Amino acid sequence: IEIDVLCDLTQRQAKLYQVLKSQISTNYDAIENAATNDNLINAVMQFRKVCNHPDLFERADVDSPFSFTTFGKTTSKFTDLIYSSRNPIKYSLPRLIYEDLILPNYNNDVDIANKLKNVKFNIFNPSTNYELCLFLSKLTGEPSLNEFFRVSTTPLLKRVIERTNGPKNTDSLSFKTITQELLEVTRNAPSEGVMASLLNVEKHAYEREYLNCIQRGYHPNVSAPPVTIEVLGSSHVTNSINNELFDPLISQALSDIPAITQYNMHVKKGIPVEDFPKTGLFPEPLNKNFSSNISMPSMDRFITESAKLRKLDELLVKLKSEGHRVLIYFQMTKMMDLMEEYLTYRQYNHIRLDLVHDWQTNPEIFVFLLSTNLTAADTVIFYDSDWNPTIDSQAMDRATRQVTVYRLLVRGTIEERMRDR
Amino acid sequence: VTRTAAHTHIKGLGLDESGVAKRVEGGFVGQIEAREACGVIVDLIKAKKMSGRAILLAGGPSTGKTALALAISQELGPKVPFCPLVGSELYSVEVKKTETLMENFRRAIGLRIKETKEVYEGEVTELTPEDAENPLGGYGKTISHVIVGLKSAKGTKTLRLDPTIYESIQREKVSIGDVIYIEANTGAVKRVGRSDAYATEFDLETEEYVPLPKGEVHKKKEIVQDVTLHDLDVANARPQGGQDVISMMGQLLKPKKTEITEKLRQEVNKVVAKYIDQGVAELIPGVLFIDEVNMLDIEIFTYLNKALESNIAPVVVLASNRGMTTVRGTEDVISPHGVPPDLIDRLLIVRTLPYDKDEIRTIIERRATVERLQVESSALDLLATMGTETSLRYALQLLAPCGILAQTSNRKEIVVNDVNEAKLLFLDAKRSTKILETSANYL
Amino acid sequence: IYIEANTGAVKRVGRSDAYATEFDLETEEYVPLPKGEVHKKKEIVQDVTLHDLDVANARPQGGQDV
Amino acid sequence: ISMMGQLLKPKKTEITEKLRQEVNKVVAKYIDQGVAELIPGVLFIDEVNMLDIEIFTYLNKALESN
Amino acid sequence: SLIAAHSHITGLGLDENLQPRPTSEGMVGQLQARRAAGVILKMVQNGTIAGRAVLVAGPPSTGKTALAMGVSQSLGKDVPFTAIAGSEIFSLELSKTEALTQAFRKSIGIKIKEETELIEGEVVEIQIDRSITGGHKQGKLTIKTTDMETIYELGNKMIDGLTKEKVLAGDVISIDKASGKITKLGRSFARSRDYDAMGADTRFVQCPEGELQKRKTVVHTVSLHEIDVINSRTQGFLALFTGDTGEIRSEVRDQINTKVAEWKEEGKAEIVPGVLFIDEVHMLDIECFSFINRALEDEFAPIVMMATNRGVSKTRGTNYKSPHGLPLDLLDRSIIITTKSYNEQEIKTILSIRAQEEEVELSSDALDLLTKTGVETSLRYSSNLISVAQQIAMKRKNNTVEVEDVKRAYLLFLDSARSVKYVQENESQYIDDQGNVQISIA
Amino acid sequence: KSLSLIAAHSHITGLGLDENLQPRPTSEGMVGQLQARRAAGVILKMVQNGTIAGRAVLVAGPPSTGKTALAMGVSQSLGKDVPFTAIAGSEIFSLELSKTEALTQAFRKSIGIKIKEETELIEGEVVEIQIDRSITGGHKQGKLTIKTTDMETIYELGNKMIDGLTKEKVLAGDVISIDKASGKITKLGRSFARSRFVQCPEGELQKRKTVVHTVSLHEIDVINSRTQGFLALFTGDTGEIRSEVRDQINTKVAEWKEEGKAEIVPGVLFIDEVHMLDIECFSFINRALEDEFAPIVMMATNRGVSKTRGTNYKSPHGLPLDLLDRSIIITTKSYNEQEIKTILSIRAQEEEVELSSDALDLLTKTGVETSLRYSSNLISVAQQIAMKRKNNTVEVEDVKRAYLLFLDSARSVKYVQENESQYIDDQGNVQISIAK
Amino acid sequence: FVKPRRPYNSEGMTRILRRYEEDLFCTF
Ligand SMILES: Nc1ncnc2c1ncn2[C@@H]1O[C@H](COP(=O)(O)OP(=O)(O)O)[C@@H](O)[C@H]1O
Ligand SMILES: Nc1ncnc2c1ncn2[C@@H]1O[C@H](COP(=O)(O)OP(=O)(O)O)[C@@H](O)[C@H]1O
Ligand SMILES: Nc1ncnc2c1ncn2[C@@H]1O[C@H](COP(=O)(O)OP(=O)(O)O)[C@@H](O)[C@H]1O
Repeated sequence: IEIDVLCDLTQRQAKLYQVLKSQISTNYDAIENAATNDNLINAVMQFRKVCNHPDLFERADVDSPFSFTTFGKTTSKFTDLIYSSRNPIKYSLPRLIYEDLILPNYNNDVDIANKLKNVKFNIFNPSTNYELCLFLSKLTGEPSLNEFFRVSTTPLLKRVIERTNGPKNTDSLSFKTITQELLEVTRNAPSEGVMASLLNVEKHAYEREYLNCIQRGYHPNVSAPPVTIEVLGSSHVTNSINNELFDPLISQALSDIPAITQYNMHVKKGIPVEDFPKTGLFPEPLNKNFSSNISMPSMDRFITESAKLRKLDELLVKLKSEGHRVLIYFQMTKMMDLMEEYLTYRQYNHIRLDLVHDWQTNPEIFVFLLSTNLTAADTVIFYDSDWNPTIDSQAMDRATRQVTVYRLLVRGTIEERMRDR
Repeated sequence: VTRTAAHTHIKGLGLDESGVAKRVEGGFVGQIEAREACGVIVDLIKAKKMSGRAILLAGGPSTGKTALALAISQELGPKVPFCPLVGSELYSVEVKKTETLMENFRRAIGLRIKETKEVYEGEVTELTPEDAENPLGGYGKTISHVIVGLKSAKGTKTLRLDPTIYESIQREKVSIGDVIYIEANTGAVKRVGRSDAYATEFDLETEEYVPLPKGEVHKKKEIVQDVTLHDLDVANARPQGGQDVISMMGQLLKPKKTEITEKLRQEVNKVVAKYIDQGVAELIPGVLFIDEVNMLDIEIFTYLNKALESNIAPVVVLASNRGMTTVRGTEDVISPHGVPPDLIDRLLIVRTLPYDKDEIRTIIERRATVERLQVESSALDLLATMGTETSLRYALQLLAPCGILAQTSNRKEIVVNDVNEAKLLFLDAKRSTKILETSANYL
Repeated sequence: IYIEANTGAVKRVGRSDAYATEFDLETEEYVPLPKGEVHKKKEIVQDVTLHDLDVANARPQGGQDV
Repeated sequence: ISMMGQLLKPKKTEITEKLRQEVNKVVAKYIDQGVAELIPGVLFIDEVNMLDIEIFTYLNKALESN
Repeated sequence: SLIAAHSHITGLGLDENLQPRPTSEGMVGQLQARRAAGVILKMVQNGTIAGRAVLVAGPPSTGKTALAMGVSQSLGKDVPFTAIAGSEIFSLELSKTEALTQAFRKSIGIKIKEETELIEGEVVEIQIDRSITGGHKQGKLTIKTTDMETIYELGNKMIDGLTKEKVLAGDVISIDKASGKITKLGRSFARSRDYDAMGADTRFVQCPEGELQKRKTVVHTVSLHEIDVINSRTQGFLALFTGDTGEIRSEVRDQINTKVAEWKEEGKAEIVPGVLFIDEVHMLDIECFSFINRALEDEFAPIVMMATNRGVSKTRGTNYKSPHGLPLDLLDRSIIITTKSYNEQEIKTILSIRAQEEEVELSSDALDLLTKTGVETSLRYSSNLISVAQQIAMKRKNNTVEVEDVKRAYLLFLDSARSVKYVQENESQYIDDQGNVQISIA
Repeated sequence: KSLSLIAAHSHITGLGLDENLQPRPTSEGMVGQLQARRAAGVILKMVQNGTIAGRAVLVAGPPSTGKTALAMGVSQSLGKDVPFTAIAGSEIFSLELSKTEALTQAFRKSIGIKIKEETELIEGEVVEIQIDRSITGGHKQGKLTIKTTDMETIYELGNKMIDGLTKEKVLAGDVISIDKASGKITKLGRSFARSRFVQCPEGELQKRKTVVHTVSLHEIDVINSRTQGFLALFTGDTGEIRSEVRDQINTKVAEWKEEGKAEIVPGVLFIDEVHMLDIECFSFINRALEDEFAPIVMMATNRGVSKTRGTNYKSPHGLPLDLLDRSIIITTKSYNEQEIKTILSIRAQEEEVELSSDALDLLTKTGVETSLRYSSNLISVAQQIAMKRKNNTVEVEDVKRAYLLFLDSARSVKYVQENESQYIDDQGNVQISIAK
Repeated sequence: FVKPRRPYNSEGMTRILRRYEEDLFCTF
């Protein structure tokens, strides 16, 4: 017969309130008296818009890092999409530096001295250093004597990708350490075994902590590609940079082959399985939530962004059993937010601004939103935190032989001053 | 209900419109001249015009300097960046202290940009790859292009992809019937989840179910984003978020602070100047608060002597407890507040006065009302006498054990016996020091 | 192109000048034909130190040639 | 990164107490089944006058442990 | 497990009136310090107060560490208790402030609620479609109980979990949908067609009844530091165990603070606090004290328990001396609990409790001489002598431990004062502080 | 322009000197120090000559006398593309670079090489594009119509231009720049079509453009070291670049200068607080200025007969005798009342302060008794007090209010010395209690 | 009504089949 509910202030609500309080200023006590007596009125409506919903101020779109990129943007059968992101910082190098110090030339000595330092005077060269190669082939146990010269002159990550080696000489000084024995045991082993469960405890901690379903907390603020080098007048620079950034062995290594392409490659064209390029070497991310830095705006979070909306949804959870009606009152644009709310998550029978008498004849429907005789409604739910009780009396002129007034209120804001006065 | 911690009672500087302050408002008691000086400083800060300004909050221990810094931060707002710091935090083992100080200087300056995003989003209806004529040629990749079909709500479009965008697609592990989100700015893809048009009661991986994205595909939306200049420097020094092999290998490697060169900061300054000239970005300078500035050695003060002359360096406030104290890292140079006399010339010292008995009494009363304690007048007066006798902080930190003893004795109000028992159980510094001086076995 | 017989370096200078009007606009950098003989042989002297050799064949991460 | 670290130098990392705690927990669990048996062993420290005061404080803390 | 020096404390030994018994829960004496520790325990259990430093002080061999472990046992389950010493802060890859912040964020906890589906039934069939190279893995599962039979689609992780713990048809397994657990409870068909490769002898189980899917809600506790390392890099879970968390940036900390506040406001997560215990606090540097001074005043800050046995001494990193080795501004923020040395009755009760725990039987006269030796030199000396007297007694083939056994133990093993008196009489035998010695007999 | 708020040295635009190197009394924002300004003008002409390498000059004097102001005048009056490196003394102490090699980097960042190169560039307004897709997509041909304010042409496109035009989606009405050699298209912006906006470019497409590049020697040293990419120039992880790559670069730039393809641009290295360097760094500075490819090094210090860092003894200017022998010393003097008044008026002019004449004289007197930086800090805060009472003009009561609120050095020293028991001394003794 | 099942694409990959009676492996 008389209910006044009070709600606290959420963190996004408090952040918007405190940035409005610091930015606008203009005697916030006198602004409170301005909201008491009713530009100043624009400040009072915008403070109330912060008080109702964050999305009534600004729509919360996707939370993505700032793309520090310049790319092909549309200024406004298929339309092809091609990757074109570049760093806005452009480092300019003259052609003289590149063509004189980096590329081979007739007056340059880069290829000659490079061969002389990498092949001719290599200590792993079997043509001139066969004794050292045979020494290390005794020690390591490599079956091939050119493995040492090949290993010393490859890039390290290319050595990582091309590492798959299983034959080894048994008459060698390379050893199988106790840890390596245990690793070979737990290469493939099930549960309920002592020797595997004493060494698989990282996966036990992953499984028992329910850690595959923890939401992402942190995303980077700015994402940027590597700094684009621009050399004017040479396509060799463009080809070399395109080769370096998009190396086909390495880009193929951090990715996968489509399964249709694998079937068309192995069976139809007769490519053996070992001849496939190496794939699947990208590390597995922790969950599906840690896959990318873009976070989709959770519609569940839209309820909890506004404390009035969260208390209203809890009230509807309690009050689905009974029929009531809701007043959105003097605020514009809150209609489409509540409209999207109950047609996005919790689908309710509703009507929004004849058909009024059509719902008056229908007992099972909940009216929800209306703006600012209707005695068929059993309960009107509204704010009562309005400056004019004449507006309240015109609202309850609408008013089944029962009323149960619930009054929505947010604490720690100008709404409490409104209620008191 | 709500977790309180230390000076949670502060809501702001508590000044008036003319620039004057009332005695008990804004959570503060006393220190009227310091409050008015900090109000003039925050007005200068909101003017957003001067660079390389510095003030010092001088005074003894337990006098309100960190309280004044928190009041300045609350008077500033969330859009203006406040970067709290301790003097000991500048000593890092990964990188020189000079670069840590410059990184904090760039972390104080904020930026707010409106950004336009090109977004292809929808439900994957079909996904076919097109192979190459020589998949084992050694050059190029095993596919050539990939056609993918996305339909949003009230729209449908077919996209033909280069292998890099589809490489990101298969790194995010999409399937037929999933809702995806291609960002054309960086090539980043986010898998929203399964479409809820199909049956959603048979998966075994706790997958979320999402309706069709509203509007057409190839959307263009405006996002407002708040970043600092230090974020730009970090994101350009360790480049991630691209789809080349350097950005892919940059995610998996261990992060490590490196000495960011001046050329990178100048290029970031030129790009941000271009963003401002376009009208899409605005500059928001902020603050940086080095509490316990006496912990810095002479080298950090020498670098501050030059780093305050920058045209972009923010306003930095400091705190110190020392009197006539020799500088750390020097042998004979004795200076006020532990701050060398070269830095004192750029500085603007704001003194902070000690408190009286009644000011201590109302501070303790306000802390009791903040912690939801009810205290009678006699126990409040006794706690005020204890504050003036031992210390202010020992009187503030004794309210919680009297509360524990109160709820032990099935009461809410704090009687004199409770503060007597809390005097007995817990000692202050001076009584424990007298216990130390009168023991043999180095108690 | 550029081919050195001993080392084996292959460097592509660009497309020829006589093939410049196949299209009115394309990315191919059109360099003119070389005015000398195809085959050019000359002798040089390579002044290296011992330390150049020791840092040549002791790389914690290899791939100094590429 | 796993093959990157396997081919690189095995740098000694500060093992957290949490891993030690799960190792001790699973070791005691398989002690309870009877399928394992824990044998303590003597540790010998020579010329302990040479240790720093920090080492003695950690030695105190480790001696009060389980 | 093994028996340690503080194993006799099983709580703190106080009533609901915060009044200590003379001997309860393995603790005897120290009434004022026990009452103060109980007050701090109740203040932690309330949880609404944060960042309060408590400094325990007294002489050595008094029970400061015993009081700290007593607080730890009475703290209850699912509440963090980070017990470090003073010297773990100094590191080669972590700064002192960063190691302290990592300790602070280890000591505070987050209790997260999750929703979990339970599926348990016999497996009818398993169809797994793997690619040619085995990379892509997709397929269908057909599990069944006696009331209904449903078919689920499988992802990559579920199929990879299916390959380990090889699941034949007719195997009753339990599926946890959220945690991704596969628990083969047993095999229920016992098929006649048995493969000669497989060696499993899983027990026969009854066919499950009831509905196939069951919803349950579970709670698990994870500290702030764990989520910081998890969100710091891609492979943060491995760095949680290997400790390769090198100087996490402040942006990560700000975003996880906002995130856990958001999780608190949704009712999804609950933040419980903890006790951070530092032992031999005087070992820290002055910059550690300044950072503790300015980091106790944060919203996420635990109740720091601080222990020292030292009087007025030199504070490290400084040229002066201060009480307890701590500067005055840190002593301002800290309330000091003091402890007092014991009499002969308390030492006798301590030794009786130690002997009753250590499975050693003593006579009355042996206990009296152990009490006299403990009150003479030190309590720890007699507490160590109980072990060797026990071992001498079992070497003499008698169950009890007699006065002659503890006399032989006292003769055999030396204490501090006797070793000092033996060093001072024979100063030429040992190497002096100037490095001068005579090794020759004559 | 870049990001430029009001700094301490913003009013300086150079050295107020004539063609005969005679300093004007107040010109280009800099007033006073006539001998120091003439000496810095001589050093400026020595840099602009470029025939003199590896000279060290030292500006010494009392604090707040304009040594950094003199160096900023030299930096502003150098011009563009002549390199200027400004470092504090506390910067070379690195945890991952040795101090001598950090000095070598700071030396070699200030010598630039000047290369002129010419390229063909097509920059016009696109009328329309037309591309016809094939039966499957094996070959793609299309036509392209671009125009300027003068010309109009139609181009036939091959495969690679169509692939480079689909990437970076070019519509009708765009203004783009096409690089023919590298195949790089950059979108300059949309033209004047009402439906970012940039005017349509002038005629004569396929025009010759000459771009002059200035690259420091440190960038060539990082580039020529094959283990370091150009990303070490931005990330800053060079890691002790070896000597053989540096000597290779020195010989190569020498042969470029003799061949005629490049021209050496010498520069200025300025070291703030050179007294914070240690003795071995001074030794490397002594033996590094001998080299031909060395800049003209400016050092600014104020210490007098101080100890040298890393040694026990004391030496004049905090510098050992051999480095003072290797250097020539410019002495700065203090300011009288009129120069302080004119500095304060220039600073108030730049910070947009309209201030009373009597308030100006009061700030002048405070700048005579207390150092100049106190008054220069006081103007802006007094102006904020002035807008606090809604007055656009700064009066004498605003200056008195700013004096009362914000303390200077000597008053804070006195106020500490009378109440020493409240603070913390060298021994860490503090009386926090206020009574008894 | 009842929503349809997601389209399951099984083209191009090997099949491991386990059923109640006997085990299969269709490979390429
Ligand atoms: N003017 C004030 N009004 C109310 N409380 C104060 C005031 N000044 C200090 N305090 C209290 O004193 C304590 C210490 O203040 P803080 O500024 O954090 O350290 P310090 O005073 O040493 O700078 C805080 O808990 C704060 O609440
Ligand atoms: N009240 C007590 N209850 C149980 N054990 C105690 C008590 N007082 C002291 N002890 C024992 O005395 C020894 C010394 O206590 P501890 O705090 O660990 O070292 P210290 O007192 O030197 O700091 C411990 O082994 C502990 O078991
Ligand atoms: N001759 C001058 N002309 C203009 N401004 C000056 C002059 N001399 C000093 N200043 C100003 O005085 C302030 C402090 O001088 P500064 O150059 O820092 O002295 P120092 O070089 O001794 O540190 C600076 O803001 C500077 O702009």
